[PDB]
Amino acid sequence: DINVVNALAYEDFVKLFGNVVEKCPLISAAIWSYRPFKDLADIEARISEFIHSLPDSGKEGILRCHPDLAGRDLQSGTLTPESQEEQSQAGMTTLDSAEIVHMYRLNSEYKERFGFPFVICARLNNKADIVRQLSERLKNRRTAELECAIEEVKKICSLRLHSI
Amino acid sequence: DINVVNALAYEDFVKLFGNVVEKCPLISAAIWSYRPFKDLADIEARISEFIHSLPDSGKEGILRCHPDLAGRDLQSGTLTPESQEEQSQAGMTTLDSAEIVHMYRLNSEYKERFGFPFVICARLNNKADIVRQLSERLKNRRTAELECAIEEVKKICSLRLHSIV
Repeated sequence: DINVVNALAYEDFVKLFGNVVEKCPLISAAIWSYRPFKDLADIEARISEFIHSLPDSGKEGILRCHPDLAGRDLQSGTLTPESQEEQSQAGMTTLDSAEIVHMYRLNSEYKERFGFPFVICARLNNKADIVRQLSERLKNRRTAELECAIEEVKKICSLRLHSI
Repeated sequence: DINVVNALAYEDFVKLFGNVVEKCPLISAAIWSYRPFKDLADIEARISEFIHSLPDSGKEGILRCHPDLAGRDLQSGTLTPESQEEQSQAGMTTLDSAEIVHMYRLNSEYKERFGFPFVICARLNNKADIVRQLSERLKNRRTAELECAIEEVKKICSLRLHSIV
């Protein structure tokens, strides 16, 4: 109900919406300045607009706040609740020993090339399509890749918003 | 040693500096793109330029990431390590019931007016200093107070950076 959302104290808005962009409560906190919102689509558009206003370093910064697929945080149970549910849904918590080693190698190569983690909308992908995209995007130019990765962040945000 | 800092992977850079601006690891993560840093002043400068580049809503957002002095998070024991240390130095952890309620009322007034929390560099202020600032800053226009509060965020950041050092 957008009416209840529109009446929220910023403290409660930030609590509810503070992880729609992974570990970036600043973004959701910022857009509360634009209330009242017409609907959830309005919130979505405002978030997208905010992200796009950032310098490229800000965009790379958002990416760097994300955990690796199947990496150290998954393995040690220190993912955010949303990342945990997304990674598990995409097959990341039932990978076999060879599958884990492979994801480590791919992630390593990606972060070395681009200087930020591999981000994908896990809810919209399975194991196989994730491996495929990791390899494909590895071939991209930095400028094109940053755009690709931020689009994934926006898809994740949209799904998280609609889960609240 | 600025050379050790300059050689950090982004994951380690974000782990170490991710809370120099409260609950805003994005800021530390962004500035890593501008490495190598000439010195600590270069890091601070880059942080300041980044914040300065945000829309006003981004600046308000940063402020909204900060917890209230003597507020729910202090009482519940859920502050970040740096905030817990800072609020303790400023006398916020040894308040009596009257004082805790007084702080709640002052914060409620400020946040109602401005639409973000009252932020002050707690390491440079005592309990009485805080109450005085809480009352004087309440008089400010919103345009001016946002600028004032962001200046305090940068002071907090500077001290957080110096404590890592």
